[PDB]
Amino acid sequence: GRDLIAYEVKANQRNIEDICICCGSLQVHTQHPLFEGGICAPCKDKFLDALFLYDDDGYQSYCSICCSGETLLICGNPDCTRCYCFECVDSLVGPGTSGKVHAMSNWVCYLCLPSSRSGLLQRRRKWRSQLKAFYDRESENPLEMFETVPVWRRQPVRVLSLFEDIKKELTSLGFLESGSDPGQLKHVVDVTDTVRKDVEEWGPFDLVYGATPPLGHTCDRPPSWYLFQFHRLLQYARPKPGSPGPFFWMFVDNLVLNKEDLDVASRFLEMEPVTIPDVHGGSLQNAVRVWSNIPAIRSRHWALVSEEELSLLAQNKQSSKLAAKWPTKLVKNCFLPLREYFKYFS
Amino acid sequence: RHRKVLRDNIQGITKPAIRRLARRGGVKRISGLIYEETRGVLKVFLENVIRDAVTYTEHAKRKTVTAMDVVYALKRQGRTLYGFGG
Amino acid sequence: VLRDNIQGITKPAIRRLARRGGVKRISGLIYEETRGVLKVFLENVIRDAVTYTEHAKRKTVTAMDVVYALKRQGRTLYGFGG
Amino acid sequence: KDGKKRRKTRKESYAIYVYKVLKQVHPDTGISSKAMSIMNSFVNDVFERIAGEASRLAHYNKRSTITSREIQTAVRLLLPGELAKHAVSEGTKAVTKYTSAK
Amino acid sequence: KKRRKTRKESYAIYVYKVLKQVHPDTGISSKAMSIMNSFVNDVFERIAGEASRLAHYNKRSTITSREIQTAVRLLLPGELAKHAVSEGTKAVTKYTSAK
Amino acid sequence: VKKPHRYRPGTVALREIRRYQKSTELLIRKLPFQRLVREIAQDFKTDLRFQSSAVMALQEASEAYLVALFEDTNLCAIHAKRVTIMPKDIQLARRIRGERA
Amino acid sequence: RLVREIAQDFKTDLRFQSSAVMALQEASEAYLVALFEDTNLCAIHAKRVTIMPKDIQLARRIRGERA
Amino acid sequence: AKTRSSRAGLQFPVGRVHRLLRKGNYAERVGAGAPVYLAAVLEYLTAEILELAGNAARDNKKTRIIPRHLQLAVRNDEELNKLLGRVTIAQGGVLPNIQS
Amino acid sequence: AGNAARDNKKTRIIPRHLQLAVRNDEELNKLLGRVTIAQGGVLPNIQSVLLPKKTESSK
Ligand SMILES: [Zn+2]
Ligand SMILES: [Zn+2]
Ligand SMILES: [Zn+2]
Repeated sequence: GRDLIAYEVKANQRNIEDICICCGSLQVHTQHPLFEGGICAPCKDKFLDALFLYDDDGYQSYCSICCSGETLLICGNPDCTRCYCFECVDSLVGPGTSGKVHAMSNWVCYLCLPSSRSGLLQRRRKWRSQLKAFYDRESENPLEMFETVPVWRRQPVRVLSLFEDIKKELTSLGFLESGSDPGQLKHVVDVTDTVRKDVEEWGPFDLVYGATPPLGHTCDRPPSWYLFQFHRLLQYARPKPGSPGPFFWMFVDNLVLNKEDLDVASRFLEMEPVTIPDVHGGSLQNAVRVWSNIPAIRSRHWALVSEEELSLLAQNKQSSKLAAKWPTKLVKNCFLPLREYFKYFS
Repeated sequence: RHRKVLRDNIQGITKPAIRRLARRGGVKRISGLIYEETRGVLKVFLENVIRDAVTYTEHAKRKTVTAMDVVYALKRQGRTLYGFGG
Repeated sequence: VLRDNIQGITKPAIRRLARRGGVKRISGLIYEETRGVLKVFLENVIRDAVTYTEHAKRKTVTAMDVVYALKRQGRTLYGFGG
Repeated sequence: KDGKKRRKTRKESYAIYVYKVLKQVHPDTGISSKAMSIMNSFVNDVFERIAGEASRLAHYNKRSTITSREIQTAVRLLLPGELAKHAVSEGTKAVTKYTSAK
Repeated sequence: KKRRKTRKESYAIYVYKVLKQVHPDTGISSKAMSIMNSFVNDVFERIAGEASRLAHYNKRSTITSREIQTAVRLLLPGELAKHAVSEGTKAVTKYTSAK
Repeated sequence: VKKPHRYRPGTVALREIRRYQKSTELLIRKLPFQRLVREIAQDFKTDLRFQSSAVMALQEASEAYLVALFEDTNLCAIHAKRVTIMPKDIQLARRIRGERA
Repeated sequence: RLVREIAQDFKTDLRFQSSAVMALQEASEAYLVALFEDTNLCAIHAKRVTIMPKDIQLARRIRGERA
Repeated sequence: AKTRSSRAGLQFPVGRVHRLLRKGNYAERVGAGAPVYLAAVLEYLTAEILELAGNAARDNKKTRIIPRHLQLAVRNDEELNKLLGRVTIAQGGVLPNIQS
Repeated sequence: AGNAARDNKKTRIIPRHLQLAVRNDEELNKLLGRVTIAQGGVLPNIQSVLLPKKTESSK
């Protein structure tokens, strides 16, 4: 029943809030976070879970609006991460349009277009605060929620990379502009003599990234040092309390800190880590723990990944240390939800 | 286009199927975590054999996987199968 | 004299090979067992290695006959054939 | 009479020969087509094994001729135990019969 | 010495030049050189025998770069096969349209 | 009431072991195994097409492989003074075979 | 002397090369080290650390070499 | 017209083995005695398995050899099990062997 | 092998370096699984159950 929900509004003169736009159902628990309308309880529960879940293959593992698995299309403008199913587009705006949308990779999505009224879609003003209230009512966990940054009121990202360079990554990920060096990323190898005055002189920061050494133990400095300095300069770079400004952070560990240091890092960053496994080439390859406040980053950990297998991989990697590249590609993906917060360079 | 992506067919390998394959294997008592591990090992085995057989189909300039390409894919992996043409 | 060359494989030789294999502790019945298995592993090679020497109409078993007898059993050995 | 309706390439086999050998060792026992396909695949498999082993035995000695001696050494390598010790006697008896049948 | 004249071929003078292109100062022993020679002969006979089977399967009495391509896609595991097929295709395309 | 006859956990088990060792039919259901083969084939090539004999050959080879694997798994279970197979036994069997690669 | 005594049975009055006997010793020691690796895994699996002939028989029975 | 099969007292075709040696790109030349010797070896290896399969059929009170009879014929003999150790026979099952 | 030689402070590849080069890589170990390299040895890899517990009781 997907061609009926486009009939209940036009003919019966009913409120969009009184029909579940996901699976076509007539029962409505709450109001939909992104757009005006109602959502049945199972679809509501699953929709929240889908946002948390992170997929390597596409921006969204399951569909945004109705939470379907297949029929995934990509957003035209590369500065947007939204993905919708074919059945939502057909059901709401009209049949035979989903194919047209999927046919090009440069088709401007619903949020990038100047007018957000397509025919059966309504946008929300200052939606992120309402979205935080949505998480507050049922998500049972108040995950770190910074106001969303509009495209019209967008700022150049100011990046502070500590102990590890990400300019290649962010450039590949479209966070840093190539060809022009205004200096929107400062790589700082040594930070022992950094002071609040220095950070204030360096210009205000919006994203501060840090990461542990690669598996070949390049430097002879204890790995907790990277965490503790990352925390310090992080606190320095946080905006003045009582200011509507985004501040994101991410500390990444390639299994170089033991359980003692792991609990210490988890306590200071006030959350449990995120273990990410890499594509199996027969058994298991490598894995990485990540702390961050970036949306849909905590749910990235996969329950299948065991501790003992991880310990064995760590001890086979530490002692062998064949490859010694920082896994930039492993931690490259995790910034993908941040795309809607800063400007993208194609 | 006109091809629905088949999914969750690893659960088509049911619990009594792995039970009967353990009865033929001589196993008297099976633990509860056997079934996920057995699905995973059967999935990796089919990945290896179909990875060979689709490449045999690729070089033959066809779009149909034959029984002879399955026998070649298994005889390459040192598991010679009889009854389908060597 | 012509029977105790299987005991020419000594207890410290099997001790050193099991230390290389990462074995922490060895029981007293390992040494009778391994001398059996190694002996079988020589026969299955030498039965082949003499046979190539039969077909070449030679009397010397060369390194190439050993490399071919191991390659036949899926134990391809490197660094003895040019 | 009807003839040549559907042109199909005659796939060779060993089915009538395995049938002859089975009637020589068991004068009343039949065999299914599935087991006949298994025996056909067995004869193809062991043919490829002994021919490939004889090809390696020919290439190792820098000779470009496969005679009965290369097949004999391939049989002595591939067949374990008494199988080689009887198959070499059967093959040598057959070659002795074939050479002096004129 | 006219009766003492038998030159066995190898791959020493080539693996030495590939080593000097990869590591311009690292050397190699003669035992490791014989191991690299046996490795080149092993992988050569693997890809040649596999391509010969892949020609005989399709009733073709000719080996071209396509049989060697699918033999590399069968014998080499994982990304190693993809990089070897990329390098082989690039070298064949450079070879055909050269001087 | 002691009317409904119930067996021991070591009677019907051995009875079905003797039943399914003397049988030659396929034990995995044909259509879910066929859907699994098609799903695994969709990652390598799109728009494939299987002969029925090819799927039957895959099913014969996969069931024979799993029966041999459960025989080595049963030996690994008995060696640890147990009659219960566990994923440790399957991992040990595929480690000693040399299939952790 | 072990290789010569084992070779006495298949043919009388062999000759060996030094490289052939060294190749046999390289392959035989590598085979035994891999065998004691699987033997040690079989010993660890039975909650022990000491290897036993049961472990060597189990490793060779899972390798499919009991013939 | 006397065929080479009955000239050597064999049953397997000498000519078909001869042209399959010449077709398979094994060597440049193929000897005259080699297909005779190989047909004799294949005939002995066929006759032994058909003898054991006929004995397994007679034990099962059947006059047709099913693939279960070839399975029991190959797996019970230890030299044929060593020959076909890495070979799966379809429609075969396994041996009724229960651990003590 | 040049990386394994540079780790071992040597400017000449010995068969130990080829052994460590092939066996540490997973795709080369899959390629050369049933292959013995002469004068190689094995990987220095000790299991985590045969070591004595070098830990301290928290209580
Ligand atoms: Zn719904
Ligand atoms: Zn967009
Ligand atoms: Zn949707």
